[PDB]
Amino acid sequence: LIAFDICGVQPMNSPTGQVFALRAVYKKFPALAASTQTTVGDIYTHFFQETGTVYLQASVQVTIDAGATDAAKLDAEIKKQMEAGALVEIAEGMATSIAELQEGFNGSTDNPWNEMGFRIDKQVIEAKSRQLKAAYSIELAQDLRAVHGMDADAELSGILATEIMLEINREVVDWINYSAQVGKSGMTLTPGSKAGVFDFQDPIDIRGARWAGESFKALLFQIDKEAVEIARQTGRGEGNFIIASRNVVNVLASVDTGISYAAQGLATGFSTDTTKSVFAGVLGGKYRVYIDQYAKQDYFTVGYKGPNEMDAGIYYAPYVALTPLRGSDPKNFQPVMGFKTRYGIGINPFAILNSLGKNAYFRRVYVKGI
Amino acid sequence: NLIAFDICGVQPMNSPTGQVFALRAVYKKFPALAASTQTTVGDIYTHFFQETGTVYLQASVQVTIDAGATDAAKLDAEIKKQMEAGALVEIAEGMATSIAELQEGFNGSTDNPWNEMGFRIDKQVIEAKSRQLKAAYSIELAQDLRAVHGMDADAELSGILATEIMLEINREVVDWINYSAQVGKSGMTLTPGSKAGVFDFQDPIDIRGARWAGESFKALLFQIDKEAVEIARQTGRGEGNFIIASRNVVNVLASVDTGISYAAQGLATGFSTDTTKSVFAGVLGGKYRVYIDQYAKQDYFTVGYKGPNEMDAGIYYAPYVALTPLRGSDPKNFQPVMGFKTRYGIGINPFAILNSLGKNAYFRRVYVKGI
Repeated sequence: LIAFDICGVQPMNSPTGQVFALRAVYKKFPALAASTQTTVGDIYTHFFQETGTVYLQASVQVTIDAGATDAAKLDAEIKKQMEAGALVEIAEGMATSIAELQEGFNGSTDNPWNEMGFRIDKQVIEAKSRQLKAAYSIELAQDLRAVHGMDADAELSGILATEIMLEINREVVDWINYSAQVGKSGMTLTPGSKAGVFDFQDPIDIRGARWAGESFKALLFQIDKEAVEIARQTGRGEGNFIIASRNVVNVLASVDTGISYAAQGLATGFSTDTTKSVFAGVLGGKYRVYIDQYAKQDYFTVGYKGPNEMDAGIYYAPYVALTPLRGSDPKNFQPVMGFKTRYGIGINPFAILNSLGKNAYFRRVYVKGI
Repeated sequence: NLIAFDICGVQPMNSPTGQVFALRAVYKKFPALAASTQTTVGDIYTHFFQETGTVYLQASVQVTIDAGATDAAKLDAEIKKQMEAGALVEIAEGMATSIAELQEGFNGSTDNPWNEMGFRIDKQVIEAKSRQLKAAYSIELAQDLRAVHGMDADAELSGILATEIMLEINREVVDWINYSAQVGKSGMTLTPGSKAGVFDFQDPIDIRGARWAGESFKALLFQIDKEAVEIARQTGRGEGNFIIASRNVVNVLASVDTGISYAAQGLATGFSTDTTKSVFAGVLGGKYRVYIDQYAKQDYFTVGYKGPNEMDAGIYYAPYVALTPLRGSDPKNFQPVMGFKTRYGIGINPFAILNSLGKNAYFRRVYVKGI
């Protein structure tokens, strides 16, 4: 079992070797002053002695205290007008409004041809190798067969094949968790937050929640915030998948009823086939979530994946897989079995040191409080 | 119409990116001679002279070196006399080897001294780096070339341009060779009165005291052989097999050894029937296959090595695309264009373009003055 679902693949038929990615290309509101008669719909700039500026839109036509020659007095009158609803604040949202007006209003046909906002680019990839050995005793192999009719080395080989596939999935996750930007940061901070960590015991992070029930839902809400930031930065859309620790997955599986599948048929039949190398399911109808079997502490990462082979932000491009390796160790001539694979990986360039903490397709958050 | 890379490895691409291989090589207390030492024939002693450090001296004569010479100056004097007499002979690295083998051989053991083939053998990744040209021509000529000469116009321009792009890529290869080539007439290939990297025909040292051009030209060849040797030594693959050189240098080389180059006498007799000057001139001394750098910028030659294996060149070019056409016109004046694009990728034996500049052991470049 593999999990190369949340990466592009673009498989290789030669190392070195390349992948492609659809990389994106990447106004003086008049000052408000004493005596100013604001005009409804107009916007003024006002710097408060404490906290600095906001842009204030008039809803009410009003003269802002002509006697307010003292900035402290002017701030007081303005605050009164704000309280009265006469003056309303927005910051960048108004900067956008004025920019649009100025450019449209005084615009011209000229030749403002813009490129579509996409660079579209590629990287070179080596089909980096990975390999494991079985390293096993003769007596064991003799006994597995002699004692229960087992296939001995064949089974050890199957375990080993599973392990190498797991390591590759683990590698992909490690790179995601390397390159992902740290989430619950910047655009995704709650003002009272701890920047990068979601603490299920912290009243800000849990939005005033009570017990695990509501605290758990609050995490999913942070996940949506991460998905939004991803969408914005990549220019491609909301995060489509989540990679998370077992603690987190169990938390997320406590919500969205049966979405994270327990493989309940498995439990019912007493562990008939555990297949623990797959995605649990889709949270919110939005995020396919995968379990990081090797999570080191406790965390989750939200990421985006489009339909295009070139729209993942991370690529895995297999060249060689499960090539059997066999022989013996002459020191005692004990059996050797093993598997080799070669694939190569890559990322949206985002300019590995240009991906470290920079990969716009992903946002990583540390988890505390479960 | 020729690649002029018949002296290099190709390993052509089936996709850009794209790769090449190269057969990169992997890369004793002589007892001090002292006053009273009774030497024994064939034995080797270490001696530090007051002047110019040390020498290693082998006895040819079983002689005591002045037991009263407690003064290093006296010891040196006796030694010099014994050397003049032929009793003591100086060799340096040539001795280090004999002591090492005697000691190591005699005291060796079956153990596990399995030595490696002296080769690393490795690969490089190459993008199908592109180059391109346009005809940049006018319609009024196309109209009259047809009306006046009965010429196919664009067709000839296409042939010219195709020729130019091929010549330009061949030029690029030569530039990379020269870029990466080590400086010749340097280190192992210098004489005491030498100038480090340049052969000057007006310099008595470079021409080894030659009488007129005949001997001077041969002196250039002698420097070429020395370069071929240093290449052989450093690559571990053998003497340089070819030469790339400027028009002046080639004409000089072709002035000795009678028939190294083709004079293209058929061509000349027929009054330039088809010059095709994109081909190797011939073989210098029967040893080095030599090509003319028709674009040489200073005046020079480069000696280089190439084995039969494409992985044994020191430089690689993997043609992916060649002569892909361009066609259109520029509305600013509506004048037409025709053109070509190529894609290929190049490589250099790793030698660890950062590890290529002035480091490529397969090649040695020497500038030539005074021709």
